[PDB]
Amino acid sequence: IQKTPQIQVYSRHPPENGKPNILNCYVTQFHPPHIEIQMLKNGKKIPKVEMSDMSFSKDWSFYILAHTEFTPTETDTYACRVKHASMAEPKTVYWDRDM
Amino acid sequence: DFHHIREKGNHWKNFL
Amino acid sequence: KNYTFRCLQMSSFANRSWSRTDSVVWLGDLQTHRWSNDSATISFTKPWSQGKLSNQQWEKLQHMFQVYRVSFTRDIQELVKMMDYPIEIQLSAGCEMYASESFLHVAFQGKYVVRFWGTSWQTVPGAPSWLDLPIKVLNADQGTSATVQMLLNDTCPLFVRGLLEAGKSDLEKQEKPVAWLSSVDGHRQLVCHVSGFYPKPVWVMWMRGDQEQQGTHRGDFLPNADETWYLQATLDVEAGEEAGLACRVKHSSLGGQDIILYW
Ligand SMILES: *[C@@H]1O[C@H](CO[C@@H]2O[C@@H](C)[C@@H](O)[C@@H](O)[C@@H]2O)[C@@H](O[C@@H]2O[C@H](CO)[C@@H](O[C@@H]3O[C@H](CO[C@H]4O[C@H](CO)[C@@H](O)[C@H](O)[C@@H]4O)[C@@H](O)[C@H](O[C@H]4O[C@H](CO)[C@@H](O)[C@H](O)[C@@H]4O)[C@@H]3O)[C@H](O)[C@H]2NC(C)=O)[C@H](O)[C@H]1NC(C)=O
Ligand SMILES: *[C@@H]1O[C@H](CO)[C@@H](O[C@@H]2O[C@H](CO)[C@@H](O)[C@H](O)[C@H]2NC(C)=O)[C@H](O)[C@H]1NC(C)=O
Ligand SMILES: *C(=O)CCCCCCCCCCCCCCC
Ligand SMILES: *[C@@H]1O[C@H](CO)[C@@H](O)[C@H](O)[C@H]1NC(C)=O
Ligand SMILES: CCCCCCCC(=O)O
Ligand code: NA
Repeated sequence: IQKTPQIQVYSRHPPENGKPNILNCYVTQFHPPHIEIQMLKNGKKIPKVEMSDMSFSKDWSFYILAHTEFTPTETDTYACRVKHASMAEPKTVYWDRDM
Repeated sequence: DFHHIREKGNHWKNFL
Repeated sequence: KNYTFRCLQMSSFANRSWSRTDSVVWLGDLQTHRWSNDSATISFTKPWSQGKLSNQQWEKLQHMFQVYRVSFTRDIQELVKMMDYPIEIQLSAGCEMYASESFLHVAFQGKYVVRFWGTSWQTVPGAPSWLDLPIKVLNADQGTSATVQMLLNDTCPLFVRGLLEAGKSDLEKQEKPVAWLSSVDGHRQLVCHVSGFYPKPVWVMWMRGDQEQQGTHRGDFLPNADETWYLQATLDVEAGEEAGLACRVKHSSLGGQDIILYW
């Protein structure tokens, strides 16, 4: 059966404006394993995104970690966007430093 | 049949 | 501690003349190997990924798995043809270390359907009945049966013992959590973020003095890309009630000195 990806977006270090950091997009609970993951800056694809190897959990569902270098500011928005056969529409989760 | 795997296991039985 | 060693194979078949098989190997929560479909050789993701095995022993195990991979692919596409696409198959094989127990589980289309147990392959109750024929055929092959028995009973725990010796530094590493506080009529969600800790076990609680706040809602453990962990814990609070709250973090790396941040 198809399983819909869950998406969590979080920073590696405490966010400080103007300071280099790393942004993580952890995508879980999906099947089949074919998936597209994009990380976005002000809606535009971030080119150099690094992906972990695809893996799966005890319950057989797949997971993967995307991450990229980023420097947060007051005004830039960051997001993680996922396309998968389980969803008619791509799913986007925005980074929120407050959350 | 699972023909090839059976041929694999028969060839790499001797190594293990 | 009791480590779980798991070799995870992920095979996708889209049609005749398109499939890939990718594998990863984990010792606990540290990746030790990757084996990409387009790579002929198994790739080490640690200095110590060979464990205590010799270059010769390892080289032949690699070659054995190379033949398995090709063999597996051909047999599934045959099995499908002899009887629809797309097909997803997953295998989880390894051993849990106390003594130790071994396992080899297979899932078809995301669902557990087959295990190797004792001396034979067995369908699980509720698996599709069409599996009974090919599993009976597979069980007729004593070569593979004996080879799987050796891999599970002997080779797995033996290999894992060597990995634990050779990887001690990394397996027993301590990395410190760094924590920070943030927040999203009147009600507020306070968020205590904890990142960069290893190993995984950690304690995070919102506190009012020495009183644990039972509204503390711990999230899931999320991986960082540098073999450390991230966790956050939230607390919903009414306006004004925020005053006097703290997030306390306990972790093995901190030498008994808990992190306490004050909102
Ligand atoms: C590897 O270890 C195997 C056991 O370990 C488990 O499986 C492995 C793969 C790991 O995953 C590990 O984590 C697991 O714990 C071991 O398998 C054992 O093999 C023996 C010998 O073939 C089997 O013995 C025979 O049992 C049957 C009855 O089985 C039923 O009852 C038992 C309990 O009573 C249950 O546990 C079973 O699930 C079944 O419900 C007997 O009828 C049979 O007796 C006949 O044959 C013997 C000769 O073997 C004659 O002396 C008698 O006269 C009879 O004619 C056996 O006693 C054993 O069932 C099997 N274990 C399991 C759990 O199935 C395997 O041999 C090891 N291989 C190597 C190469 O080391
Ligand atoms: C996954 O790996 C298999 C095995 O290497 C690939 O199959 C080979 O593909 C080449 C490239 O054209 C063919 O010329 C060979 O005949 C194939 N080899 C075997 C043993 O079948 C397969 O194409 C790879 N899959 C993907 C999606 O890249
Ligand atoms: C032919 O016998 C191949 C059968 C495929 C399943 C075998 C999986 C056994 C894994 C046990 C762990 C052994 C250590 C391997 C190091 C990567
Ligand atoms: C087989 O699957 C691959 C991967 O999706 C696809 O590119 C190719 O067009 C398919 N071919 C046929 C004949 O179905
Ligand atoms: C869909 C069930 C597949 C079971 C295949 C067992 C692996 C092997 O042949 O060694
Ligand atoms: Na592979």
